[PDB]
Amino acid sequence: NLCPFHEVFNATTFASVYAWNRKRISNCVADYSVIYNFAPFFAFKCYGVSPTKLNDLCFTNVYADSFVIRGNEVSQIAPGQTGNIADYNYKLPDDFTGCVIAWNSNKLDSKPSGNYNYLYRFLRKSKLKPFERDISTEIYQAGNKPCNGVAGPNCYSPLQSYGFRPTYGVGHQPYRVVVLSFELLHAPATVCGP
Amino acid sequence: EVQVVESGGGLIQPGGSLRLSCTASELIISRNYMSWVRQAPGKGLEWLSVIYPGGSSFYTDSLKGRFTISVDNSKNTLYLQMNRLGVEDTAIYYCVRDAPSESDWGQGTLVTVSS
Amino acid sequence: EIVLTQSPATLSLFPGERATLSCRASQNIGHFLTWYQQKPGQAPRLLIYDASNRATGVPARFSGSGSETEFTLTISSLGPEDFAVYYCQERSDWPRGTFGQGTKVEIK
Repeated sequence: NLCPFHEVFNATTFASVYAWNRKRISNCVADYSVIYNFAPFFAFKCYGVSPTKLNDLCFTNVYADSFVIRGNEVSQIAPGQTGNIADYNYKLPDDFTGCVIAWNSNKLDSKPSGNYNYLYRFLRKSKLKPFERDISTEIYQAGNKPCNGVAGPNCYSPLQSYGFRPTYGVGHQPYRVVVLSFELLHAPATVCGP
Repeated sequence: EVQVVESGGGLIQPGGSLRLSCTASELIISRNYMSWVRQAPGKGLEWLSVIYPGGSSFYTDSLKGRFTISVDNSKNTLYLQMNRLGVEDTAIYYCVRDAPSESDWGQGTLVTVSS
Repeated sequence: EIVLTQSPATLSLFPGERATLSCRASQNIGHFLTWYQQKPGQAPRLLIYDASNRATGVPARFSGSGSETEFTLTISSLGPEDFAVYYCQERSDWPRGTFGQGTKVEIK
């Protein structure tokens, strides 16, 4: 049974970056050339691994981390980067091993009058740990006074909506991003390229 | 209005260094987006630097390598270390908290780089 | 680098007149643009965020419009306090961004 990569890439709807959905791939022969053959996946940045050699290595599990972000914030998705998404939504470790695959999705994700179904976290006490998810929608405290978990001055909802519109610039159009996160821990692997 | 007060601005010789200070009464500086913006006399505003709640900070290319931004969690202050100040740096430097629905500026402190 | 050309340099309206302030961007930045009010000798004050949304405490007379490369601040009626400088700042990397040269609201 072949692996579901193309199901992840062509999923009809992607998850919000703050609640970044994770799909786990295991016990399958993962052909990476075929996804690399789909050049319309414009961004193919890879770190801590050789993208070509993925077809030769084995891994215990591969996580298909899928979400949507603005085009300009795509730069924040990389090792050692900082900013809105890299801190409060999806922090990649500075020693990250894997690949990020991002492509413009304005043709489908963007809607007239904005697409607000995609949301991102921007307020938090500290940086997210690598691969940390935080769905907590509680009112974030930004001052001395506790504000009873109800929105008001100096205490805000930590999530904001992108509102993607079709006509925005390339740097601000939605970019569907799927991030391959790898695993190998003291046991025989399950996923192998060859 | 939430009040933030700047301090530490004054006369300085060319080529010197300076540290501006900014304090917050109501809000917590460590838990907010804080930026420094200067307004040279009779000239437009120029955003200098920002520090995020998580400690991430950014600078303009015109100021990279000269200005540095830092915070104090216990005292609840924001600091801007300035190095190699020229005459053109003469400006009122503001401390501002930026939020999607709010922007709380202080009242600025003058920096005079002159002989 | 994104450069914003505010116009007119000076907007000499009589009090109570509607004030329209143009701010044009050299790049398509979407609606990520912010407008700041600034009384003389005082720190700026946020009016509009994302070019359309009025900030808290700002009177309803203020309103924003335009997108992408042509943005316009609209004051339905200039009050005496409204006679001040106004800056447009892009927010492509919020809260970062460059400012416009500003527009002065004074008649004589």
